[PDB]
Amino acid sequence: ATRPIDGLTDEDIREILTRYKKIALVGASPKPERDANIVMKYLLEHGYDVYPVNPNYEEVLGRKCYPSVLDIPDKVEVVDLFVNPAKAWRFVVYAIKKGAKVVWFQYNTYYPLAARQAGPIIVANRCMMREHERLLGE
Amino acid sequence: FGQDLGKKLLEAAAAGQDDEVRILMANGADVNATDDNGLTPLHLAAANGQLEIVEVLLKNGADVNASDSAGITPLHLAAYDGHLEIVEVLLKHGADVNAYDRAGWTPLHLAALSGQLEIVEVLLKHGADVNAQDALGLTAFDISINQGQEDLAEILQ
Ligand SMILES: CC(C)(COP(=O)(O)OP(=O)(O)OC[C@H]1O[C@@H](n2cnc3c(N)ncnc32)[C@H](O)[C@@H]1OP(=O)(O)O)[C@@H](O)C(=O)NCCC(=O)NCCS
Ligand SMILES: CN(CC(=O)O)C(N)=O
Repeated sequence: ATRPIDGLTDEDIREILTRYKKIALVGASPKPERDANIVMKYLLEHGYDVYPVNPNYEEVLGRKCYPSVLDIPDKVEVVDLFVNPAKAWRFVVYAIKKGAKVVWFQYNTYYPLAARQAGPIIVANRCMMREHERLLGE
Repeated sequence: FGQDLGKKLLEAAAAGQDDEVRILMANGADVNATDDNGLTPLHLAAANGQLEIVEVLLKNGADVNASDSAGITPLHLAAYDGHLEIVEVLLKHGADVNAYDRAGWTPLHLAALSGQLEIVEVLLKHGADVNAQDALGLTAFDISINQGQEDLAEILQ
C-alpha cells in the first residue's frame, strides 16, 4: 500500500532527492491534519527550498504561497503533489510548462492520465519525507 | 452565495465530513455544484472512498454520470482508487459501466491498471465491454498482461 506505482530504483530516487533542491509543494496547508504540513516542515528542516502552492493561502509556514505553479517566480525542479487523484494529474502539463524535471505523486494522489501527459520523471505513490528518511537519514 | 456553498460542499464531501455535508445541504448548497474543471462533490467522495457521503449525495439527486473536462466520471475514480462498495452503489444507481475518459479508458481499464480483482469481477458482471480499446488500441486485458498480473488477465479475456 506504500508500494510505488513507478518503476524507479533507489538510485533514481536518491539522485532526485540530492540533485534537486527546488520544490513546488502543491496543496500546502497550515492545518496539522494535512500531511502536506508535516512534510513541508521536514523538507525545510533538511535544506530544501520549498515554494507552497495553494490559492487559498497567501503564506504557509512562513513562505509566500502562490495560486499555481506557473506563478512561482523561482526556478522549480520538483513538483510535490498533495491534492486529490481527481486533480493531481493536471499538474504534469503545468510542470512541463514551468520546466520542472520531476513530478512526485504522494499517497492517494495518482491517476493514470498523468502517464499519457508525460522529461519529466514521474514518481508515484511515494512520500518525499519517508524516502529521504529511508535513503538519506542518519 | 452559491459559489461559497459549492466550494464548501466539495471540500466536506472530499473530507468525509458526513455532518458538515448535511448541514451545507440543509443550507442550500447544490449537490451538483462543480469546481473549475467540472468535478462534483460525488467525484471527490467517490475518489476518496467516502461511502456514506456517496449515498446521501445520490439520494439528493446528484448526477451519477457527471464528467469533468477530461471525461472522468465518479465510477472511473472509484474503480482506479479501489473502492469496491462505492463501485457497487454507483452501478446500482445507473453509472455508465462503459464511460470513456480523455485517454480512451473505461472503468475496466482503470481497474486493470491498479490491479483490482474484485472490482474487475463486478464490472464484468455489470456488462463491462471486455473488447473496449483505449486511444492506443489496448484492452483491459492487454494492460494486465503488460503488468504481469496474469491472474487478472485470465478473467479479463
Ligand atoms: C490528497 C489529500 C490531501 C486529500 O485531499 P482532499 O481531502 O481530497 O482535498 P483536496 O485535494 O481537494 O485539497 C487538499 C488541499 O490542497 C488544496 N488544493 C485543492 N485544490 C488545489 C489546487 N488545484 N491547487 C493547489 N492546492 C489545492 C486545499 O485548499 C487543501 O488544503 P486546505 O485543507 O488547507 O484547504 C490526502 O489524501 C493526502 O495528503 N495524500 C498524501 C498523503 C501522504 O503522502 N502522506 C505521507 C507522508 S510521509
Ligand atoms: C524514522 N522513523 C522512525 C520510526 O518508524 O520509528 C519515523 N520518522 O517514523
